[PDB]
Amino acid sequence: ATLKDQLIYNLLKEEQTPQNKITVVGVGAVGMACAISILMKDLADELALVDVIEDKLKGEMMDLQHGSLFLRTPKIVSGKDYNVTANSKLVIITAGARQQEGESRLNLVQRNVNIFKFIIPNVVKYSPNCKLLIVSNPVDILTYVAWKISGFPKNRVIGSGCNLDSARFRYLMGERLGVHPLSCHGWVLGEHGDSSVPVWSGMNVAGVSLKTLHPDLGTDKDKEQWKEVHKQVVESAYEVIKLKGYTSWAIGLSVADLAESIMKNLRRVHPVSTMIKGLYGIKDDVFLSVPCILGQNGISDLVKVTLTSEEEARLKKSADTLWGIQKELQF
Amino acid sequence: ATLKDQLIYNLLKEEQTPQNKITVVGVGAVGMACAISILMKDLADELALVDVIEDKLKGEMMDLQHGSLFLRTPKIVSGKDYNVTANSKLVIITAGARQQEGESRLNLVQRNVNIFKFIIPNVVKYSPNCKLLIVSNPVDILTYVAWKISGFPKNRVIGSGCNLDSARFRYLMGERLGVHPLSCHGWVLGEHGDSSVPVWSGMNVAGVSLKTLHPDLGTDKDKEQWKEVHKQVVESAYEVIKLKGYTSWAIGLSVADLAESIMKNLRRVHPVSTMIKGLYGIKDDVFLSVPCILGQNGISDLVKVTLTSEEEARLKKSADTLWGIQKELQF
Amino acid sequence: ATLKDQLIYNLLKEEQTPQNKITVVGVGAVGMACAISILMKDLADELALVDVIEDKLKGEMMDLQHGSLFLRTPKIVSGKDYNVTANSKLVIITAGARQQEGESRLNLVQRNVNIFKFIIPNVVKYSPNCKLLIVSNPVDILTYVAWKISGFPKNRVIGSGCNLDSARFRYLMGERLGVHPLSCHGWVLGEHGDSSVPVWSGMNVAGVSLKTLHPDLGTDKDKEQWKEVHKQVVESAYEVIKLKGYTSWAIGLSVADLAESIMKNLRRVHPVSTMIKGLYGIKDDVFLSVPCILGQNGISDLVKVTLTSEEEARLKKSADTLWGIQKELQF
Amino acid sequence: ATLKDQLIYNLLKEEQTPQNKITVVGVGAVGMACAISILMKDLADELALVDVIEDKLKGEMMDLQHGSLFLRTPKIVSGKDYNVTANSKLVIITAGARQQEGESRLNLVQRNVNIFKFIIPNVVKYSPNCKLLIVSNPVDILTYVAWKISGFPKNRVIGSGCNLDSARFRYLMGERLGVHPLSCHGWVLGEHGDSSVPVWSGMNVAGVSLKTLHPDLGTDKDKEQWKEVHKQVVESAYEVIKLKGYTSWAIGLSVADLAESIMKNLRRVHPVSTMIKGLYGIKDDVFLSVPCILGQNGISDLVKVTLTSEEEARLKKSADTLWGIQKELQF
Ligand SMILES: NC(=O)C1=CN([C@@H]2O[C@H](COP(=O)(O)OP(=O)(O)OC[C@H]3O[C@@H](n4cnc5c(N)ncnc54)[C@H](O)[C@@H]3O)[C@@H](O)[C@H]2O)C=CC1
Ligand SMILES: NC(=O)C1=CN([C@@H]2O[C@H](COP(=O)(O)OP(=O)(O)OC[C@H]3O[C@@H](n4cnc5c(N)ncnc54)[C@H](O)[C@@H]3O)[C@@H](O)[C@H]2O)C=CC1
Ligand SMILES: NC(=O)C1=CN([C@@H]2O[C@H](COP(=O)(O)OP(=O)(O)OC[C@H]3O[C@@H](n4cnc5c(N)ncnc54)[C@H](O)[C@@H]3O)[C@@H](O)[C@H]2O)C=CC1
Ligand SMILES: NC[C@H]1O[C@H](O[C@H]2[C@H](O)[C@@H](O[C@H]3O[C@H](CO)[C@@H](O)[C@H](N)[C@H]3O)[C@H](N)C[C@@H]2N)[C@H](O)[C@@H](O)[C@@H]1O
Ligand SMILES: O=C([O-])C(=O)[O-]
Ligand SMILES: O=C([O-])C(=O)[O-]
Ligand SMILES: O=C([O-])C(=O)[O-]
Ligand SMILES: O=C([O-])C(=O)[O-]
Repeated sequence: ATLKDQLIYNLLKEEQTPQNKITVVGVGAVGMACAISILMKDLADELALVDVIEDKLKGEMMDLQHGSLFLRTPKIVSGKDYNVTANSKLVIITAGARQQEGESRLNLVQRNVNIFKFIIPNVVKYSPNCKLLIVSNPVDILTYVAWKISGFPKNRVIGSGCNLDSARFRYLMGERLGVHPLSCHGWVLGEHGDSSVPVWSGMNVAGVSLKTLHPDLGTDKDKEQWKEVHKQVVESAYEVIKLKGYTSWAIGLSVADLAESIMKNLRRVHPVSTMIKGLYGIKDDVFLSVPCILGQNGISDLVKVTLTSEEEARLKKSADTLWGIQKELQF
Repeated sequence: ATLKDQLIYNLLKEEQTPQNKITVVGVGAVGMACAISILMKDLADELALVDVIEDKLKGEMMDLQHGSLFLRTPKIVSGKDYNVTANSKLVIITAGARQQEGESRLNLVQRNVNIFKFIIPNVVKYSPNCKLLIVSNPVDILTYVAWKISGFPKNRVIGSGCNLDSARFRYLMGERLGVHPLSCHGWVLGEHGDSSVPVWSGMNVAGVSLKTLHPDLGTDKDKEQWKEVHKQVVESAYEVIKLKGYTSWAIGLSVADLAESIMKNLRRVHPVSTMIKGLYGIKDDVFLSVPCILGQNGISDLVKVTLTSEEEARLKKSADTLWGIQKELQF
Repeated sequence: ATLKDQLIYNLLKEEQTPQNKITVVGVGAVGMACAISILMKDLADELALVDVIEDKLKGEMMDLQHGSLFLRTPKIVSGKDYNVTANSKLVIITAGARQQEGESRLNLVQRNVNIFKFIIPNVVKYSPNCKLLIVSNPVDILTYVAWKISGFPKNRVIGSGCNLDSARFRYLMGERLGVHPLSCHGWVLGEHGDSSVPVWSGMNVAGVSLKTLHPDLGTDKDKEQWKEVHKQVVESAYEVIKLKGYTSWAIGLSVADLAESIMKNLRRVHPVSTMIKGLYGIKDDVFLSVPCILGQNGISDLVKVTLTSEEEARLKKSADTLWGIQKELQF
Repeated sequence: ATLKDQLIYNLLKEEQTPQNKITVVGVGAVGMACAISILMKDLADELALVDVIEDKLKGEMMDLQHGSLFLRTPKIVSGKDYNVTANSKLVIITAGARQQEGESRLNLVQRNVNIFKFIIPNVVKYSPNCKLLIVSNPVDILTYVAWKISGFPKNRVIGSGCNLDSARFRYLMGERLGVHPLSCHGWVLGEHGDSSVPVWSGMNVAGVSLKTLHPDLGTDKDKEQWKEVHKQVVESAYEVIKLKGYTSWAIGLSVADLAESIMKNLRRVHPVSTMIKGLYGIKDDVFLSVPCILGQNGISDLVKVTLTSEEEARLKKSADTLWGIQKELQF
């Protein structure tokens, strides 16, 4: 008999449907950072990777598998064919178009739409019950696009949104105050990147509102120029890109944190991009970041942050601009 | 008063006295895989990064800092100047050229010896009591080089060695038997390279020797071709490099594994590059992998594996190859 | 409008079942050590507790719940009624009388069988697909009883068995060798109790056979008296009982280690109580520890350990001692 | 000659002085819950236990040691003599009388002062540079006593304080709001006991002030009776004590949480017992919980909370009750 049969007496065969499966789509730097972060937090019992680039895909799989001894995720698989993603609880999309010399925000989004029209139906075919976490940029528009193509109810389509923006805000807040980011509390909401909104009113340490100690916080009337902290959040991605080519590590950690809440049904509150029609005067099918309760069903609830009229008008303006673009798309 | 002063009453102005500081030298694929692995395993209270490409360096540091919210490593610093590395307990050298598709690690040696002549004096200046963990290829030769340039005693100069080769081996064993790598035991010793030695006599599950069950194990007349598993270990780096252009994740996890044992004083046994003059008839200052006890003072002890005379010969043959290259180097 | 209404907007009313639910029956010393160990290892999304002592049950539940902020298991419940236990993946049984100073574990059979006749049918009614993990003593006999009462197939009824004895053995081996127990390999099989069998032939560090180095190992005229190491393993519970009254922490951790393999489908090998009819000359339905591959379907496979004729005779003796007790049961 | 020497070739004899040693004094329910929580969080490379009852102490030590295989804390030691405590970074004092069912923690003062008169000088003799973490009740008063007796600067004498009371408060908040405690922020300050102070004005989810949404929050006329939540917090220990005899798991986890900030130098904010003379109108050497930044040097800073004058008067009353007792004590 074979060595294996001499060593091992089998009791039964027949596998079970995978219980805690995560899929990552796109094995570029962002996707791989999400993968390694997920593996190191033991969030999945199986991890599938999918991309069109067959060699890199396989290479990344192999390199992760070679580290199996040091992990507690016993099945890692990959393939260009989406059958490898079947029965995933959570599917993380990082795939997208790359920008060139110019050219047009509309053009850029349209090329992602085209890429999504292939990816999204493939994902829903094999994991009809999954939650979709959209990480690709521009994330708020692309969460809309994934929602539209999947036909998934809004609770199961989530955009990473201002999750990383807020964690960046808390880091920079921590640097200034000499306090770990965990104990610095602060929310950046609305549209990811340029037009995000720093909610100065919720900024606190140990429940002490920075705005109470310092009423002019964040305005042009404060000597400490905390507005600069929000600018840095907006600008920090551009600087990292300029310096190393791209962002990856912070997005990976940020995403694993969302995955943790989802996979473990924690019901923690995260700033993620969600369909906000009917909130803040918004009447269009648009996704923006507000604080959401994350769990086994995706977004079960959201928190209604009291915004000033200025803050509401910023979110409304963002919604208008996003809808302006989405209205012109074809799928 | 500044907002910070209104919020926070200072009791003491502390010092910058890190207790468990790790420095990673070189922030390419391998360096950053080592860094994220370390960060996600809470092995350090301070992470220092060093490189000669300053924009890359700053960008990688910033990207890690933006994830501080999701970490428990409160200080992450970097710089081209080695003063940021001061008082490191562990310094991990990942700097230098890497093998391209189809290229031997031994072909990297002149390029990387030059960069070790720059790096090593600068690390010893600012962390004279650190342990050196050498990752750059050819890792065995460069462990000797680091040992020689540093003037450190041999216990504090450790090459990542065959910790990875043995991990890969156990993964492949695992795939063949349907058993998790944790419960598959087997050792690859010698060069981290083409002349590595698979110790067939030591391979086991639950302490039952595979060689005893299957006397033709790893031989030519092996119908099951277990020699192909070791071949696959040998070829694994090249296969991953052919597919994705480099290896990173598996070595990142191997290095973290080694770091864990050192920083937590675990006294686990790892196959790491060490000075083996006096064993197996070797009488030159050759470094290569044999199982070592790893802890707070680096390698405290060597395990003496019972090798066959063929295995012992392989190891000697490998030793003489490495000494052939090292003898011509000057410092 | 309630505070909750004003603060939170609800999308999803329904609540899907818990995906990774564990139940611990018996909230005495062992039950709670299992509980805390499992909670700190993030192995469950829901933890259910059962006991016949209502006060103590509720008190223990509340004490854990108060620590929720520091855990990642969002639902902790209890009741004397087994409806709280429904849809459990894993049900760990720790209820029953414990041996006092000097008392054999086997002296507990009549008392703990009678308790099992009430507990097991209730567990099965509410979690028909669960894996049963038996900890109550005598654990080997009670696993047999749990198998017979439940009507479950043998793969899904596991006794904690010699996972603990083996951990103790490796600790003691470690203390003697100056090596972490992780790197010391030695197996103790058969009864979790006085007739346990140390497999000397399999003891190793880095795959090097201690027995081969030391032919007297485990013999009476061994100058180093290694039989004393196995003696200490046999005696360990008795010593701990006489010092603090009972054992809890170590079994807590051993149980969590088993639950980890089961809940995460790791396919690691553990010596656990299982039906070994048909090996080592055993013709009856004896349960005792042999190495088993442990995963999502419980015990999927047994490792056939190659015992010396003395080792096998001791193991056969162990099976005879156990069947002698089993043989006269009523349920 | 020995098996050990045939197996292992030694390089170094020198060793000793762990980097991250923690001592727990008192191995009753609280001490051992701290111990297991600390071990499972890998906060220490050595753990020392002390108690006056020698058999109990050895039994608890041995039980933990038997689980060594499952932990990454390679040295666990105990003794009645404080020499085993030498060189601790952190010493946790749990030894003392515990309150009976109908009993104030403040009724324990004389008994536990007596105990600290013996314990503290012995602790400081062997670890003059440790941080003291006081858990024994009444924790605030005994933190003052520890500070007085030891001669340590106030930054290095820390009471577990309201870290637990706040966790309970957040758990109960989470239950009412359908949200994980991590995302529910509310602070209970002052005495770890009956005069604790709920900071209604700082309570929030995602930076949204609950008091502004619901102005009667915390008042008598509140239709939702939120004041009942703080009543539950005050009564929680007595309720748990009535049900199971004592509290252990939540304080263990809370203490582990404090230990993690200290040992890893995180500079997170925690409500812990410290000397609050000079603030909130308090002019005496009272120790009470306020939010403090915890790190490598203990309490490096404290956060001044902008209490409402109603909230401030309650804290002042807590200060007055505690001073009434403090001022009578004999050294
Ligand atoms: N021991 C092992 O098993 C493995 C070793 N390696 C080796 O690790 C090394 C690095 O590989 P990668 O990170 O993929 O290469 P990489 O090109 O991505 O990064 C190398 C880094 O070293 C830096 N560097 C060069 N000279 C330097 C100096 N004087 N001081 C500081 N930094 C300097 C470069 O600027 C670059 O950032 C290679 O030699 C590779 O073969 C890679 C995988 C596994
Ligand atoms: N397999 C192993 O290695 C180990 C086994 N043990 C065994 O574990 C068992 C438990 O020991 P401890 O927790 O120390 O005892 P304990 O007396 O502290 O707790 C046992 C609990 O089981 C409960 N119980 C009794 N009848 C019950 C029923 N019909 N349904 C539900 N709960 C019931 C009791 O109310 C009690 O709370 C004993 O048989 C002991 O000998 C203990 C240590 C290690
Ligand atoms: N701060 C907090 O939130 C909490 C505080 N506690 C308090 O912690 C203390 C311990 O409670 P348990 O552990 O439940 O009590 P316990 O009775 O289980 O343990 C007390 C231990 O202290 C030891 N001890 C007594 N005098 C000693 C001395 N002179 N030297 C060394 N050891 C000595 C005893 O031998 C005993 O093992 C009590 O004061 C209790 O009220 C308890 C829960 C929470
Ligand atoms: N035939 C199958 C399908 O294959 C592609 O799907 C892939 C995307 O193309 C990838 O993204 C690409 O975008 C760049 C634009 O510059 C390209 O150059 C480059 N090759 C890629 O990186 C993305 N990461 C993964 C995704 N699975 C097409 O989109 C799709 O229409 C077509 O039906
Ligand atoms: O979206 C991004 O790439 C980012 O913010 O890092
Ligand atoms: O050294 C290498 O490149 C490897 O083995 O991954
Ligand atoms: O069975 C027991 O009590 C033990 O071994 O701890
Ligand atoms: O102090 C106590 O006993 C408590 O609150 O658990």
